[PDB]
Amino acid sequence: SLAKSPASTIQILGAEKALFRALKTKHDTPKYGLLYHASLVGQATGKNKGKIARVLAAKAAVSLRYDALAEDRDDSGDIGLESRAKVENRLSQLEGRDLRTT
Amino acid sequence: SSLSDQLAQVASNNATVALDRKRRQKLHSASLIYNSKTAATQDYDFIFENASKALEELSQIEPKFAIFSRTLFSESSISLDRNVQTKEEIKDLDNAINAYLLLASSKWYLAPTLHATEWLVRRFQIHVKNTEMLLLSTLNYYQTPVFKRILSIIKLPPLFNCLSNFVRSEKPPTALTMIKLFNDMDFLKLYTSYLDQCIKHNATYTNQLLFTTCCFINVVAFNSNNDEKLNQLVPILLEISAKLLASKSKDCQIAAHTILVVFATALPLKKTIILAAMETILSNLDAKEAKHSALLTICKLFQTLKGQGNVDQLPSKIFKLFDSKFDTVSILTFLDKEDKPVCDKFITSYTRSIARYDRSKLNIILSLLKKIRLERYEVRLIITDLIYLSEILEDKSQLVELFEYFISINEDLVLKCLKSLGLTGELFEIR
Amino acid sequence: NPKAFPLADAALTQQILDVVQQAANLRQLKKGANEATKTLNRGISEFIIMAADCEPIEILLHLPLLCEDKNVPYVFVPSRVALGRACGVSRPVIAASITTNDASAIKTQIYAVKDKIETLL
Amino acid sequence: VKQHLQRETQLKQVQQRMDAQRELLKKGSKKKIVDSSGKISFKWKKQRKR
Amino acid sequence: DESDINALTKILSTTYNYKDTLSNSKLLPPKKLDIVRLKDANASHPSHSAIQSLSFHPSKPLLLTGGYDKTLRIYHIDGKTNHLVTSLHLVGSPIQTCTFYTSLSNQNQQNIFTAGRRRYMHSWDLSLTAKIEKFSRLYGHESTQRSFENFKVAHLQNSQTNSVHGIVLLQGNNGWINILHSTSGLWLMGCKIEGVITDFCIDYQPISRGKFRTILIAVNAYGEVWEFDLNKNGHVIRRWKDQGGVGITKIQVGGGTTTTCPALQISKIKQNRWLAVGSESGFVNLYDRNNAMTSSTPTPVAALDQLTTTISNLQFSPDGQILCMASRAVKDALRLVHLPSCSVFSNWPTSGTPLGKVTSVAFSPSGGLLAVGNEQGKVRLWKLNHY
Amino acid sequence: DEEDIALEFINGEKKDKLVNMNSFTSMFDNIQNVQMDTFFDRVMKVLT
Amino acid sequence: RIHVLKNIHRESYGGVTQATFLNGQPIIVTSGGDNSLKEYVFDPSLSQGSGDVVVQPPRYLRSRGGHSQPPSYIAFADSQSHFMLSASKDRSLWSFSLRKDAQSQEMSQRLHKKQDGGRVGGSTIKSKFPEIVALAIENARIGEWENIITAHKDEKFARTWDMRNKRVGRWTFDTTDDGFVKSVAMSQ
Amino acid sequence: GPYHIKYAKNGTHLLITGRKGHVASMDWRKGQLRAELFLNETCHSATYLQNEQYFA
Repeated sequence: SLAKSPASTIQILGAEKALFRALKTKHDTPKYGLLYHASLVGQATGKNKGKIARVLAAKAAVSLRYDALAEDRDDSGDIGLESRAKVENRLSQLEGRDLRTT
Repeated sequence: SSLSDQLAQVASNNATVALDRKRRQKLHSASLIYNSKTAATQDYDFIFENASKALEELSQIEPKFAIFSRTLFSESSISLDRNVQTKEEIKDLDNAINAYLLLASSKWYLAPTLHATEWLVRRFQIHVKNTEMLLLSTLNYYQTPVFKRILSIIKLPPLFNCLSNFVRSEKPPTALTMIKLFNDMDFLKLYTSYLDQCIKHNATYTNQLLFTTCCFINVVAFNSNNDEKLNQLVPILLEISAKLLASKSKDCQIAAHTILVVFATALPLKKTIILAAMETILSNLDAKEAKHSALLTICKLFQTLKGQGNVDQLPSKIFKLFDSKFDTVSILTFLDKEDKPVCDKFITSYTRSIARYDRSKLNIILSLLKKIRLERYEVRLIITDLIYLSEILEDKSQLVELFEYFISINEDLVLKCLKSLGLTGELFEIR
Repeated sequence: NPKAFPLADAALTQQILDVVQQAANLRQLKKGANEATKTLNRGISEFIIMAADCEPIEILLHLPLLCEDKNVPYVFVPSRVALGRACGVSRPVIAASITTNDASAIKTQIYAVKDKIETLL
Repeated sequence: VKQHLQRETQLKQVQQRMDAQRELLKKGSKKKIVDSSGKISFKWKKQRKR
Repeated sequence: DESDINALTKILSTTYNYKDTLSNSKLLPPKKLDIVRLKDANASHPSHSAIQSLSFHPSKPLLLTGGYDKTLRIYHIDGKTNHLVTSLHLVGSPIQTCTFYTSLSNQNQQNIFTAGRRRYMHSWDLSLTAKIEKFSRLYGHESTQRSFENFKVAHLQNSQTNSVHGIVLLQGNNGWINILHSTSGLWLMGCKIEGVITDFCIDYQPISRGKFRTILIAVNAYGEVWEFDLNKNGHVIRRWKDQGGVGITKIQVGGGTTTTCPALQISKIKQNRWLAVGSESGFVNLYDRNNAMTSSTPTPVAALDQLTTTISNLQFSPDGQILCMASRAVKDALRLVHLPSCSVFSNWPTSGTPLGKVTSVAFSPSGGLLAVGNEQGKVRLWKLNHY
Repeated sequence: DEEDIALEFINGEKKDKLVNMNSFTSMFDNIQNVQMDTFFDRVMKVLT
Repeated sequence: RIHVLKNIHRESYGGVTQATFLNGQPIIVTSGGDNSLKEYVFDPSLSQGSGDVVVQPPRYLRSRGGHSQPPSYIAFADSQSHFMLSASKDRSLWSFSLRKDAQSQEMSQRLHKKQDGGRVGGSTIKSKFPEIVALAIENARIGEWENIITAHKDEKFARTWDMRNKRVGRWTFDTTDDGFVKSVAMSQ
Repeated sequence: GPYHIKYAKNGTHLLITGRKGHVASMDWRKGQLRAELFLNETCHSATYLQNEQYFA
């Protein structure tokens, strides 16, 4: 039931009361939810923790529905590990940029 | 110019002299260990005695700090004031400070060097007088709090201008800021002089070589789309490649190999520059990892070579030098590797130099060109100079079995070269 | 891939990707697996196209599981690259949902392709 | 249940018009296509997204 | 100090330039072209329509333009003063494809074949009055060929004599390519592919001394490609599939003798190295036929994606080092992609190149010279200084 | 036949990787205490 | 090798004919056969500790010059006999002073913007206008608008210039009959 | 104009006056000026009073 949910839901999955009050009046929705306490979002700083909460929820949807829907799964962490490498170098490339002018 | 401009010039000259108590407090509160309220109340004797303790620790780690205990960290230097002696004494103690800084550039991960260079910061004011050498020495450590500390207390030179938004900031400078720092030309000349002093006094350490090579190849990558900036940039980085190849460190030699391979694949250099580059590569080749990088470097530098003249026989001096550094087993083994490097034009030039300059080792060229596959113009030039070898000297079994290989593959091409020069019945009557 | 049930042959996949191209021009498709599942949840999808070309196919084969709950047709085409070309973006597209409309110009083409899909179920 | 159905279909139609307007103001080339009646639609140029 | 492993330092202290000089290059540098602009070729005599097709002569300095204003013009091109040689207005026959054909036997015919959305195709015999003939008989096959628009002219060998003759190849309705003689107009053979035929090209491969073989390469709209050997009866020898690609508009070969870089002498016929399949999204797959004739699901060496609307021209330079993608859908949609590196030249065209709405393109067989015809009726002319 | 020799010379040219602006930006992350020969083959993997 | 100043003078007129450092000074005066005399200066080094190894390249300082080819046309700019306009075969329009030779200045050929907002044609590699056949200056409305009207060799339009700004003007008058401009005039 | 010079009685501050109008009181040994005033009539001389804090 978690695997058949879209990645945006997996992003906002913990923050339902903030989400639905910010939808039932026309306000801005949260961006973290239950996924805020992941170590990668801990490594991010600024608005790009919203950004990598989004990319982490996307890769977590990929890995999660692989885990729930695979049959020849090996319990070895391969898809989760390549997804984590994707999220880590993405976090690198948006922590390398800086809004200052040098 | 204006009066406020001329007075800013005299302020920048008199930056280090404490002319009253408030300037002395603002100028002595610039520490590298303590905060300002402790650092303003400390003495010279206190910071000297624990810096002398830390220099004894640093000297038992590395024994080249004992002469700095003799001169820069002695007890006459507690009372030695910097801006009271003349220019000649100033240049004496500033090359003393430069010697200490490029010796202790490697040690910056362990707290005795922080507590020891604390005394150079607070007695000799090297954060505002000897500041370019301080930044250049600790440039590698830019993700670390010790570089954050020297940026907070530094007065930034005009060449280091892009770090001016990372001073007194909580976040480290980024790698793109480091590439923007290195992308200047005057900064590149400054850093290559710094490396020349490093290579001269034999202090090049591998973390520095990694950082230096990374920033250099990123400068070349950034300037890869403007040929005039690449052409401004060639006699700087090829000069520092020559000065890194002219030393003894295997790490700095393969750093120069990395710089040369990125630069030759970024722009098509001249043939003679590539040949002199391989001569400088081979002229000091002593290690094994250096030999691995040197063979890969010479292969790629010959690969990135176009036009009429890419696959000539490399001349007699450089071919026998390449023979004395790399014999037959090394070349044959490296070609037998399953990773398949691209060694086309270099191996063609090598076999043509064997046919013009060795004339005994032809079974090995049969085996190696059995191993790797070449192009039509490569094997056309190979069989043309084998035809000339048959016409100059008597044709024995090694040249015969070479022509049996060149008959067993692509016999139409050897017919085309014989019909361009000679005849097939006449050549079979020859051999 | 074996576990990609109904896979289209060449003629059916050519007309599927033709109706995908004209729905992309009419701004009537949601491209991407998460947007396809959102249209599946909201019940505004006509049919789902998936690609039997993704190297984990289990990132796909979960929207079949809620297609067979809302009896919406779904089909597989062999190329994610070609599905991305048809959807008209620069990336490969793994799944695409053609959304519902009743004033649409290509309603007859959508209905014809979805009947040809639900023949092979 | 019948008036839940009427509310749901009216909300579907108004969200469909809202979504068409939002889709219209994004970017790309488009033209105003008019039918027999006057129900206008916007046909987008065959050009993929860069 | 001093009076007068240092090899690199010495060679740097003597050299002042550090790159290859002029002619010791022999193959193009990537990412930066060298392309000057000459006088616009049809600037002497303006065109009254969009310039729909464009071809150079195989030997002479002649450029043939033609469009929907049912006239075709030949221009002696040079740098300065591209003048008009002659000009023929076929009434009631707008032209869409016009080609210089020059036979391999005597290289003395110099025909111009031209055709539009008509059930006929004209053939002007160049004689410097004008004797043109009209082909209007499909010899029993008129139902499968209702318009002579998309033709291509090629060479064919008898393969029991060593006698070559030109064929024209007409793309018809169902999947049909009707191949017919370029002098007698007799229907020789026909090749049917399965789908919507969208484009086709001609490859040649040498066999021995004085014998070659003609291959027709025809693409479905969906992306599957047939190769027909047609020096024998028009029989399929290979059937493969384009990786990706769903709306396929244009296939081209290059690197050897195409129909646009034609061989003047039969021993100068070369096998084409590259094959570009350009699509409706602007994606151009690029296949390298030195290895992609064996796989039957071959992968492209690169898929270019730089221009975003429908590929309507893609032409290879005669050496086979540049491909020219071009689209007649938006303005200024032309790119020159260098190859083997498969990287687009980034310095040309700029934002101020007067390319227009590029509706035809042509490469010179000898001069290294682009002609680009746009919808305003202007052939613009550029010279690549590598040649 | 010099045109045929020139065509086979330009025909025997193989596809290479060109340096971009950002072909070497992701090396600072792992220049930390690795050896310089591992840096050399990490660069050579980018070049090939 | 510190730096190379390329094309500091014309090779066709002799190259750099005499270059000398004013002694004790970082300024070097060059002179060439193209009727030109330049000065180049070395700024002090940009690195505050190294200096001797980071040598800032020589930059340009004052220079005097004239025509490098014999002049083809001549006019007087005003009634006071102070300035005179002078066009040469090396495709430059100078304004020479009869009172003080420092006031002699080359009229600039940096074009204005197009009036509607479209692009202007021409080559990217900017070269000078074709050499001047005729010109006509009438400084009744000077500073107000375009003031000099000039006619070039084998081209079908006449440019304008502003003597006050010492630059080209916004207008190129066409002939409208595909003929080259053989004469110009302007009213008073 | 020509600058009449004046120092404070300890040498910390300098007071210059141009003949034209330019009077500047400054800390000549740091780079701190604390008055630069252009009094466009011809000034002749100046002096500090008991400090750098007042000058006539």
